[PDB]
Amino acid sequence: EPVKRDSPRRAFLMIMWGIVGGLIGAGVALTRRCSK
Amino acid sequence: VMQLASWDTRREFWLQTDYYKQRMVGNSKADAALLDEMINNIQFIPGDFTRA
Amino acid sequence: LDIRGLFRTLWAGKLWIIGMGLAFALIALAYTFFAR
Repeated sequence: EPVKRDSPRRAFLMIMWGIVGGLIGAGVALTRRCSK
Repeated sequence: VMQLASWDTRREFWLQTDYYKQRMVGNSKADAALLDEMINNIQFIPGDFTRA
Repeated sequence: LDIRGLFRTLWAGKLWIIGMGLAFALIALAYTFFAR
C-alpha cells in the first residue's frame, strides 16, 4: 500500500500557483507605476 | 547481491528488528510511513569491475 | 521596453483582439467540420 498519493501533490501545486500569481502580480504592479 | 538489493529483504529485516519496533507509535499510517522511510535508509551501490 | 505602456495599449484595444480571435476560432470550426 502506498504511503502518499501520487496526485495532486497539494504542496507542489500551491508552490507553483503561488509563484505564478506573484509573478503576474509583480508585472501588474510594475505596469501601474507609469499609469499615474 | 540480489537479496541485498531487494526491497522485500529490507522490509522484512526492518520488521524483525527491535530498532523499528521501539519506534512504532501504534498508528498504522504512521508505522507504515516509518517503515517506508527506513527501507530507503539501506542503499545498495553495485560495483564496477572495469574501475576495480 | 515600456511594458507599463504596453499594458494600457493592450487594455484599450482588447475588443478588436477578442473579436478577431473569435472569428479565427469560427474559421477553425468550419475547417474542422469540413475535414475527414
